[PDB]
Amino acid sequence: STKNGRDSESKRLGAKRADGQFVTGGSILYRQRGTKIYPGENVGRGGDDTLFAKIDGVVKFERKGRDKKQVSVYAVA
Amino acid sequence: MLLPKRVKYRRQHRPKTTGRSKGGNYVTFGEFGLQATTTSWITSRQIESARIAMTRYMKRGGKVWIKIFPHTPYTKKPLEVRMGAGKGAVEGWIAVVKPGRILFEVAGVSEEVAREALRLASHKLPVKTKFVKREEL
Amino acid sequence: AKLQITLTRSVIGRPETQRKTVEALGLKKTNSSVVVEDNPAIRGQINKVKHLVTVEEK
Amino acid sequence: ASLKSIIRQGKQTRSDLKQLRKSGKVPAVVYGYGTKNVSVKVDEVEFIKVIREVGRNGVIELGVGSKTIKVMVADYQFDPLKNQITHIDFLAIN
RNA sequence: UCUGGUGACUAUAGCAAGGAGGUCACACCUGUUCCCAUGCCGAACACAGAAGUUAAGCUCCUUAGCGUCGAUGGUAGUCGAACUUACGUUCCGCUAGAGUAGAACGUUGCCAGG
RNA sequence: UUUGGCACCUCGAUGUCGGCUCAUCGCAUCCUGGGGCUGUAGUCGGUCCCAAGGGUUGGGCUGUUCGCCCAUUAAAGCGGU
RNA sequence: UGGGGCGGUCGCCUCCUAAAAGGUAACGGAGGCGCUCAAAGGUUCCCUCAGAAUGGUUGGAAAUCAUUCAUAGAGUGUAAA
RNA sequence: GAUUAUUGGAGGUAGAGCACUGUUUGGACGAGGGGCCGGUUACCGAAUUCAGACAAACUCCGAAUGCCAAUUAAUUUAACUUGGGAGUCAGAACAUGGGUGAUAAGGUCCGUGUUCGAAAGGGAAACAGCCCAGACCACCAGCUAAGGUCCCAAAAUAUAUGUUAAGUGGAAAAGGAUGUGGCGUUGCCCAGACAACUAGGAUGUUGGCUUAGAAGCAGCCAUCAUUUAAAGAGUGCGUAAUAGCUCACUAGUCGAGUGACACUGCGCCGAAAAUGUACCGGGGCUAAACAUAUUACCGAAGCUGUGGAUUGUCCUUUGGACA
Repeated sequence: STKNGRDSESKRLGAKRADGQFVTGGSILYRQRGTKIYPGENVGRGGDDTLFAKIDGVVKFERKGRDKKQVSVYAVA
Repeated sequence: MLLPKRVKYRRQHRPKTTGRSKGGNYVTFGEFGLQATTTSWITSRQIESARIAMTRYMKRGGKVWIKIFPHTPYTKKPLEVRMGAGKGAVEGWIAVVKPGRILFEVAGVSEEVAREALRLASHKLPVKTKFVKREEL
Repeated sequence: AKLQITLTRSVIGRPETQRKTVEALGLKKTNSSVVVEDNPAIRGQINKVKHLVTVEEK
Repeated sequence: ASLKSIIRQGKQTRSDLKQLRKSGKVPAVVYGYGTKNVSVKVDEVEFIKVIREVGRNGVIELGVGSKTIKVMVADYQFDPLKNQITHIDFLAIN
């Protein structure tokens, strides 16, 4: 017999909005464990480490230092 | 009889055989060497047989290096039984070699002796081989 | 400036990406043709699907 | 120690490179102070003879078009499976 | 336009070594009366001073020594196509990593003194 | 030609093993035939090569396929259908 | 359920398989959960690795104590990421 | 909505690499046990270092492509919302990326494409899944695709240049050999090469351990001058030991070509199964095979030409223009 037939339901992690598109003021941007991506301007961080927009604007992924990344939102319209 | 003292995972995917040698394509320790020309697995008994046949012809003379180690285990079901009730038990240990790979090096002995000893070794192996020296130029 | 494209090989046995590129170029049946002005976009479509078409300046 | 070289023109493709290697030629570069970086071709047999006569770490006054350059070998890509050389980098010591 | 304070740049900015400097600044410095404080201690923090020093930190200069960045050319791998079934070949395009040449011993915004 | 692995035809049916009768094919040759070598003196034997024309026993104990034994034989061949 | 049976398993979480978005199967390969905490929660202040030698009462050689590198190899209630 | 161009972004695969984790081969270095009196000597395990290797559950790095989306621009024609009606939930092969299995299966399980399913036609001898290509209907019209042009059986016994001599073509491998072509590198010579004739084969010397004696030979040699144009304390046949003539040398004749390496293309052997030649489809082929080019022709229900149904989208000529 065997004892290896288990696995968990895959969670739909990763990017949910792209660099350059307009979003509304509560939209999810990146779901992950921990902080692969940090939050930037007008971007929040939830209890599930989820990233969301505070306001309506276009989303920009950018670097933070040498080895880190963040998202930001800017209200140009 | 060569094998590792321990492995994290006992059951592994069988390796890949397409391509050329990632490394180990030049003699570094000795004067002469046996380079591979085709691709196959070597099963840790073939190495022993070749080493013995190459040692006794040199008669406790020069020095021999084995540039290959079987890190990878392969499985086998003992009796031909139904398919698919889990993966089988470890049966042996293998190294994969691709064209360019040096298998054995020798030093401290004459060229003709090296050639004959490596010929005797090559006849114990599942892969085509070729005698080579140190690279210059 | 102007290019005459002509579909020489069929579109069957081929992938849907190539099929849709051939459709976007305005070709329906084999040995059917079309005339269009030269742009790098048209050139990209042609370079994608060149094994199926023949092109001439006109 | 008086090698020749022919300058490669722009955009050598895979096919022409391997045709050049089927012939007795080999691609090379020349860089260093005194000149800018140039891509050339060299005869493998003549290069081997020069190396045999001068040594691995030796100087060569090779000809590039109109002029000549004193130069040392930096590195060389070699194919051990068919024992031929496939690329050579030249460094201008001046 | 020298220093300092405070911000922006992926360390090309760091680390290491060598050599010079000071009451306009910076600092080690003296002590625990008071504020305050050390799961013991004025070591640290905090407080009151300016006797003394450039030694250390800090600033300037020098070195590519370690670390960092890093082309060109070439290669591997690969999209597409055509041969084909070879542990593959050919044509077209993208062109890596590693290594080499080399770069660099920081650039710059605001403010007050000087 | 085995024991198996797969599950492609057949479950509105494709007869299971031995034995009898009757055969037919292959050769990877049991006998007979022709040869080389031999640690073949001769008598012989061993091994290898060529070769498929013909031939290749009767009984005891076995359901027994298989196997052991008794007496012969130039030999008591291995397989497929 | 690579016929069925015996055997094993049946929900949830984490890796690999999984082919650089997401998703993706097998009686494929590895492991865990069926809680715990009134501080191991909130806030405000402060603080910072082991290991290594160095070297010394003790000395397990190493427990404690002391200088310096260490780049998270420390540690993070509980598996892995 | 779709495709492409130009831009921006998420991501950790192929590949590489060893900076973490683990696996590993040699080598050094010096410390702890140790072999000993608390110690030397060797040997162990560890650390630090030098150079080399490995990884689905390692990553200092890192593509191609695919994915998301843009003031987005160019070509195309879908897309979405609501509702009425369904059927389906046994899938198969091929190619490619993978697990499993045995780098077995016309095997099995996923993923990416195509075809069949539900697709006739031409080719692959016949052959659902392979190659070409999607049948509205007539025609004793034409151009091509894949595959082909000796006869079966439409079209080149075409041109040009080579390779092969096995019927390879028209069944495999480890290995073994010359049988020929090609590409280099390199050495051999009228001071005559490479065979082959004969002319010399030695001796102080088996000297020494002298071994069953052995004086080319239980097996270790001590392997020295050289009669000489030229030979060895004997290349070598040998050998109970000798008998050894030359393959250790050369004037002599031979009077002209000659070998090593690599690399390479074709071929040969290895190659045995059962009703009857028995995979070239058959005849038969030394080109009618293979390779490289070129030019013609053939070849489908593909495209074109001519005529005719039917219907749709536009003009609104509902003509039936285009499809």
